[PDB]
Amino acid sequence: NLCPFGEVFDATRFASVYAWNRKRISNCVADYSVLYNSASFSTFKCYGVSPTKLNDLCFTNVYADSFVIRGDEVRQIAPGQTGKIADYNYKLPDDFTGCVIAWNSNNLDSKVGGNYNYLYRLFRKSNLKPFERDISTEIYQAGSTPCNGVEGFNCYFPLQSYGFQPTNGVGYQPYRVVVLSFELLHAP
Amino acid sequence: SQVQLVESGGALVQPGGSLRLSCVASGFTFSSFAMGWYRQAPGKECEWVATITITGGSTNYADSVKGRFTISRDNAKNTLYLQMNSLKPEDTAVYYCNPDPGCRGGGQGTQVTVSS
Amino acid sequence: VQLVESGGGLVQPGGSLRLSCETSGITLDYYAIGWFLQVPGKEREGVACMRNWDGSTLYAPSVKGRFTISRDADKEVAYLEMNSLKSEDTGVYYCAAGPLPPGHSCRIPTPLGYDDWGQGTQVTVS
Repeated sequence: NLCPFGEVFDATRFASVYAWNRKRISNCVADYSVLYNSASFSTFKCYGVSPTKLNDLCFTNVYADSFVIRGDEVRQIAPGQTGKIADYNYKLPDDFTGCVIAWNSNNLDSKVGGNYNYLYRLFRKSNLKPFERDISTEIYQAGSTPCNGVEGFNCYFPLQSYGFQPTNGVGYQPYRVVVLSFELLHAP
Repeated sequence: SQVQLVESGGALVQPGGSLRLSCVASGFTFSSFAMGWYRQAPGKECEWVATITITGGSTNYADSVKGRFTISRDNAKNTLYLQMNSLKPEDTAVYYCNPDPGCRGGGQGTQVTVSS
Repeated sequence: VQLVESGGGLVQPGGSLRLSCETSGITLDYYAIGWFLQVPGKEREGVACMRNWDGSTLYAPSVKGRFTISRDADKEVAYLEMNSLKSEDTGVYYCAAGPLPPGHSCRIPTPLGYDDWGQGTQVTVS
């Protein structure tokens, strides 16, 4: 009947930002007011659309992307941003129309000694295009000499682990993000 | 970037005193964003204080400040407020406001000292 | 997590030095320890590199055989032995740490991947 936003937000496991998930949302009427009225979301940014007018609008393609980043990196999930997440992990277009939702998940994604299940890409030969996704693990060549599949000097594994710990500051605490894209293209 | 956040209203106050912090925001549609207050003690780490929704209809507060602090917004002025009553020495920190998490939102923050 | 450094100063061409790095607060299971040379006007370039669980090291070609990174008996202090000091070794030396995925190598010449940094110590070879 209604849109299954609950399965996105209430998911037990979340993806790393480099391998960010995505679900289609279509052929359903959504109750967005139950989401942007909840104080559990410390970050609820909507771009190119009034949040209180979401139910008065119909869209062609509505996607729900979810991943986990550190608190200091939620700033990069926004139109026209730069940084390791915006460039090498998850890029939003300048004409992006939708909402960005993020909440602190320290009690779920941290552990004493470090949670290593979440990673993010720290090196890449070029920036990503909007909504591109790269999941390669090729050794990144910083210098001029080729690496030949051996990690070392100027030869890095491209993915960095967060190592989430509960005693970290909120900037380095885990945050789960959900990006609702509202695209008004030419389609039924 | 374009985001600019100006916090103010802090001072040196005795315990039990009251204070009201302001945060004038610019560079983004303030009326379509959730807002949060964050603080950092000089030797400790940045921590979350309070959160207010887009419409201001609901709020949320850290346990150490619940009952004493109040967060409010005035979309007509692009300003976020934090009313700090019954100030305790544990509230001594630099306070930041930020639609994103943490103390690195780009603003200088406001200093609050509850010594005396 | 704080990294206090000590041991810098003025030294002779061909002299020795040993830098300290108090690894207090490091509570991660798998992490790296790196030493970085900061030259005025240059990118910060790592020279030494080790991971905790293994002790496996990694060095820069400019310092290979001359510098040596190690830890303490109680594993609370990280050291950087500096032998045959050239003038091109002059600069600020920071020690840094960061999470390192298990079964992977630490990265030296880049400062990325290191979250915690020391205040830095100046080493002038003259």
